[PDB]
Amino acid sequence: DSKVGGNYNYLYRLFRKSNLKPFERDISTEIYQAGNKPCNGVAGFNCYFPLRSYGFRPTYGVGHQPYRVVVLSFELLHAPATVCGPKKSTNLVKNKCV
Amino acid sequence: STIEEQAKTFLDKFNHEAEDLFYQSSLASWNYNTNITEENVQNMNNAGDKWSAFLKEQSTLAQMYPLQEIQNLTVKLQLQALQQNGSSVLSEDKSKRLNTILNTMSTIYSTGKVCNPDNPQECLLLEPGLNEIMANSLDYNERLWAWESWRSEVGKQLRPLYEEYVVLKNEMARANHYEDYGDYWRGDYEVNGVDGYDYSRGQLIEDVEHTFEEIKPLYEHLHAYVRAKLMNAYPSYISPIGCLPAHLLGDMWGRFWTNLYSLTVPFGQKPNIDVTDAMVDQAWDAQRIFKEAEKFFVSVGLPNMTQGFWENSMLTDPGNVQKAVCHPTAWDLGKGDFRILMCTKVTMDDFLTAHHEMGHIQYDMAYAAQPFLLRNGANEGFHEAVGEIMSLSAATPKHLKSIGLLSPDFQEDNETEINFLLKQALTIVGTLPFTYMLEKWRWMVFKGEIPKDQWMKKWWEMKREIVGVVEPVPHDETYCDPASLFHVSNDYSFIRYYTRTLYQFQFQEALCQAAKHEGPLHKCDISNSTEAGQKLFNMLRLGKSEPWTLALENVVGAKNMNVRPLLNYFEPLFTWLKDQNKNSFVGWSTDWSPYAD
Ligand SMILES: *[C@@H]1O[C@H](CO)[C@@H](O[C@@H]2O[C@H](CO)[C@@H](O)[C@H](O)[C@H]2NC(C)=O)[C@H](O)[C@H]1NC(C)=O
Ligand SMILES: *[C@@H]1O[C@H](CO)[C@@H](O[C@@H]2O[C@H](CO)[C@@H](O)[C@H](O)[C@H]2NC(C)=O)[C@H](O)[C@H]1NC(C)=O
Ligand SMILES: *[C@@H]1O[C@H](CO)[C@@H](O[C@@H]2O[C@H](CO)[C@@H](O)[C@H](O)[C@H]2NC(C)=O)[C@H](O)[C@H]1NC(C)=O
Ligand SMILES: *[C@@H]1O[C@H](CO)[C@@H](O[C@@H]2O[C@H](CO)[C@@H](O)[C@H](O)[C@H]2NC(C)=O)[C@H](O)[C@H]1NC(C)=O
Ligand SMILES: *[C@@H]1O[C@H](CO)[C@@H](O[C@@H]2O[C@H](CO)[C@@H](O)[C@H](O)[C@H]2NC(C)=O)[C@H](O)[C@H]1NC(C)=O
Ligand SMILES: *[C@@H]1O[C@H](CO)[C@@H](O)[C@H](O)[C@H]1NC(C)=O
Repeated sequence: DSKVGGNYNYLYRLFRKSNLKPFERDISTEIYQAGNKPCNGVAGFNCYFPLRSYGFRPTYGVGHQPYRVVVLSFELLHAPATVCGPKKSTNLVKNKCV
Repeated sequence: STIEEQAKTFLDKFNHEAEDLFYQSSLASWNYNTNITEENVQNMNNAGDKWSAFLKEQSTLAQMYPLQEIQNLTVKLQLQALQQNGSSVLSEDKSKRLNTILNTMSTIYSTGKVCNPDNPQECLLLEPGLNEIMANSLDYNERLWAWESWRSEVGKQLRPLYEEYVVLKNEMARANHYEDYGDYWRGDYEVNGVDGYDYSRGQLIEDVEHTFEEIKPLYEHLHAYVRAKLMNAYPSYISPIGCLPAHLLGDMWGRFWTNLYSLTVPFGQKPNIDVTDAMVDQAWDAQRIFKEAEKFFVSVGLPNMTQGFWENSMLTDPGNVQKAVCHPTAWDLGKGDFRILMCTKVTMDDFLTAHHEMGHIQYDMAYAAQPFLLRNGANEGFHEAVGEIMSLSAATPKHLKSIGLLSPDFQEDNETEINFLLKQALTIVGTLPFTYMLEKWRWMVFKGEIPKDQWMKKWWEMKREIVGVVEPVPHDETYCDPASLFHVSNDYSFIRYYTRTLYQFQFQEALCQAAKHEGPLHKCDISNSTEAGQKLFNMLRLGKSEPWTLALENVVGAKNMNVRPLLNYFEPLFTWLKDQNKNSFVGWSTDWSPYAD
């Protein structure tokens, strides 16, 4: 995922009104407002964009190279039965008390 | 919007952008330095241009936040560092005039050409040969020529430019609520309102003039010894109650007396410690020496190398014709991407330089967590200070015979120890009078005490009074001798090389008093200890986030620089010099002249 000369595709928000809610999602691009004067959607003196980009390359140290993260989450609402683990087996002998 | 968040909330953005851009610029630069081509200069100049323009725009923007409504210390310090106008407070045409005068001064210094009176066709530059003539020749006439020439052709051109340079810099500094320029330099040691750790801009002069008073008892004896020894190579040229002629010290300006070791060795038939043939007889490459340095560093309790430093760094010069300036340097491109650029040879001197550079590498590894504007030493001095103690601790015979480069039965004696100690004190305590003299002279001429028709007379009476050296030829007021020193004609501060010499031995003693050492300090090692590593690392990781007078007190325990460790390091040499001068005359009389006889 790291290409020489900067790979500016992956963004990460670093300005927001208040912290998120668990498992919630926010994709807006409304210009932040830290001061007391309303912005009217123009960057500049106190009125910045909310999205930056990781510029991943190859000559970085550990702790700055791009890591890929996946998370699994289960939840058992009300279903009688659903996807379970895999089954296994043995054989099928005959004429024996088993 | 608490009148401050508006500051921090900015600070963040700035932080990020800054770091990023800077990195782009720096990679660009390392490139050009390791692979000299014609296009790479262009590939790096525009990166530096974009970086400078971005930083000056952020500096012009940061002004809108006043500096008294801030309450948190770190954000206030970051803003105070960024909010600096620097130049560009002047009239616009005067700014271009200042750039022209600076660049013309630098050029006239760089491309100086002096030519013999017997052969004016082909002649000598400064760097190739002039230093060699002033260092290795032995005849009074040739040395006097090589000395008077460079000050008669490069000292005469620089005065009418330095005159305007002084007043321009003063008018610059006088717009930022400062009263002269020297104060704008001393402003690096300033700390305001931290309830006891404060350090006024003035008290630096007080310390300096208060710590130079305890050095003279040793410097006087060293001067007496060096003089009574130089009275052998040039018979009947020096007086036993006089000073030294400037053109007999060992280089162009008399800054390092290290080249006097050939004339003033105490025991000229007992060679010092030197691992140079034992290395090559073991087939050591450039990889092995750096592996040794990393092993030593990890032995005390510091982290390994970042595993990105063994593939990117350039430890040996490129085989084919690949012009890359061979001058060791430790790069911190940021983002945890550290590198070392140096053209290592298989010599114990490069073996010590590797330690001295990995010192800076470790010091940069430590504070990589602070905000980007606080990624430096505590002040200008701590960097090379914390660097040099590694080289001072890796050159002792103990650490050598514990690595496989000295014969196990190598028995050291007091003769070799006095030899080594004089070789050290010819460089360490030799440069301090010159350094303090030059810095005080510059502060004086900047504050306006010295009228501009009394520069050279004052400079020479100072060289007569403080350091103990006298000019060989009179010089009227069409000259300027100090403008012939690289750190003067290029607008470089020159007090760090005086605070470093003290911080060095303070750190040495403070550290290896934890390694439970018992003998004299000049054999002391910091290997295999873990308390020493912790004591050092609890200061390495602060950066600028705390006032330097706390970075000290967390290592040695004092709140200022103290010269006592230095004298405690040289006590054996001093005990010897007190005996070898039973019959000479210590000190010097400022009345003698080399021409008034
Ligand atoms: C040093 O810089 C020069 C200038 O670009 C490099 O020379 C060319 O570099 C390009 C970059 O990919 C190559 O495609 C060419 O084949 C190179 N040509 C020649 C004649 O060198 C040079 O490669 C650089 N040196 C190193 C070690 O990277
Ligand atoms: C701004 O000041 C506050 C306190 O005035 C700092 O808060 C401390 O932050 C450190 C780590 O940065 C924590 O270990 C402490 O627990 C915090 N103190 C308290 C009382 O919670 C804050 O760090 C400062 N800002 C910056 C950027 O350093
Ligand atoms: C830095 O230079 C500026 C001039 O460019 C000085 O003047 C201030 O400029 C800012 C914005 O440019 C104004 O908001 C202030 O009102 C100006 N006057 C002040 C701050 O007294 C500024 O003073 C200089 N910085 C410092 C620390 O003196
Ligand atoms: C190095 O050590 C040796 C032995 O410890 C010193 O030799 C003695 O030095 C004292 C000092 O005056 C003399 O009185 C003795 O006569 C010496 N011993 C002999 C057997 O002659 C030696 O002096 C020390 N080096 C220096 C420079 O003092
Ligand atoms: C001090 O550090 C050295 C450096 O590793 C240690 O050296 C080892 O010493 C043992 C016995 O003295 C030898 O068998 C090893 O071969 C040495 N290692 C190397 C790499 O040379 C030494 O052990 C340390 N001191 C103590 C007390 O542990
Ligand atoms: C340092 O590197 C060596 C590789 O020789 C390894 O054995 C050691 O565990 C490393 N130590 C640390 C603290 O990473």
